[PDB]
Amino acid sequence: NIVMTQSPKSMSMSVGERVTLTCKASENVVTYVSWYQQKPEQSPKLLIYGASNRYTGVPDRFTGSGSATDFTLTISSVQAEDLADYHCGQGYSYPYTFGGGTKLELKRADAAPTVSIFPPSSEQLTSGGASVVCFLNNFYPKDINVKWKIDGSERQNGVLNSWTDQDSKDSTYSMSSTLTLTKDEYERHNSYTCEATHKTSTSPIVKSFNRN
Amino acid sequence: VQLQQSGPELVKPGTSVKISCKTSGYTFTEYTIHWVKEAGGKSLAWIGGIDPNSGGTNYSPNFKGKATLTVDKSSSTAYMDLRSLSSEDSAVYFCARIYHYDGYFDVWGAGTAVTVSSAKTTAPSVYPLAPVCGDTTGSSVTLGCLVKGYFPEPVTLTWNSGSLSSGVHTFPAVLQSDLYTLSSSVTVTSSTWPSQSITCNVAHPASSTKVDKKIEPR
Repeated sequence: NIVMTQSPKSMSMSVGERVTLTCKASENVVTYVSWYQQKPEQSPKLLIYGASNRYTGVPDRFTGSGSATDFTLTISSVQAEDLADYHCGQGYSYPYTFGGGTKLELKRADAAPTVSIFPPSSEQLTSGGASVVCFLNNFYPKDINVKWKIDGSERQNGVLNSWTDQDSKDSTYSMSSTLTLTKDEYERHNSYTCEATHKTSTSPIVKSFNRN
Repeated sequence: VQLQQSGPELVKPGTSVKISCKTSGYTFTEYTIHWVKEAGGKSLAWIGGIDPNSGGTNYSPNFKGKATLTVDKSSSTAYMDLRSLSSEDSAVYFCARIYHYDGYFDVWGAGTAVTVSSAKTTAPSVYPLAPVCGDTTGSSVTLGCLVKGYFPEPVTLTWNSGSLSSGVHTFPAVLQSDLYTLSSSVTVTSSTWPSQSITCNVAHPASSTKVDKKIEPR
């Protein structure tokens, strides 16, 4: 078992900056090291093979170098679309192995979330349920917290959050928060509020509606 | 060159699943075909390879006796059987071609998502999310679609049948008590909606669900 140790685990780099990834083989693998780029929801795609050969269609900014046990991938001027998990592998000898991957994030200027709130659909209410949804869209950095309030009191239970992958064009994140109540609960209370706490503001960024 | 992989599978613990990789655009017997595992939030793990010409296989020691590779030369197709399945085996499985003996994976399949679970297949409810009632005064408007209470993954959401793609955020599904929930937002100019129609289209192939919910003003 040849161990490929890949560094760093993750990194965050601004557009235009030079990016360095390394891969260390536990024994001599000559030049039989390749790098793969894997964008969100996609298969890995070959970038570099034979340590230093760019594959067809791979832009000039990606270069590989190295031999024996030391291997490097460099992006000379990282672009927004380059966000991906990057993987090295050796195909010198069986069993074939891969490094642990590098999650490349794009660093950009802070952006405040834009918040939208949505009452339960009439369809869902007819069925006996009531979900209140809040989208927090296009913010940076990824760190964010949401607080739900019903008639001025915090509500912690029944909340399900989900974050998108970083956007490949504008380098932001978005987040969905869903508060699920029973229909009886929902028809009881009047004011529903989601409050986003993010670095871009010292106060919560809030959105609410009155059911009545 | 295409490696076309079979669709997603829900299988119960202890059973086996056999997934396929149908190749085209080259002579199947001339290249070894390999399989690679990727669990969600992990790195790649090589399972093994098979030479279709000779039938010769090489396996990772971690997948000896878990995976079995075969080919069908007549249909230019490679297969991987995975046995004694557990939730540890829930993952995306890629097939990939190695370029001759140069030890690099040049062509990859789209992957096959295998879910190993005792939980039962359930159709989603699909709910349109129109904005809060009343006058809006912003230049833009945001709509949503909520897809709740389904199993297993995947579902596919678009908006008007994929012709509306910019300004869309589709949030990864989250699992709670054996049921997934997923949502999607779409942001357009206020002069676009409600004057022009906007639909949510959801499919959940596992339950034969195909639903279109037009977003209507409250």
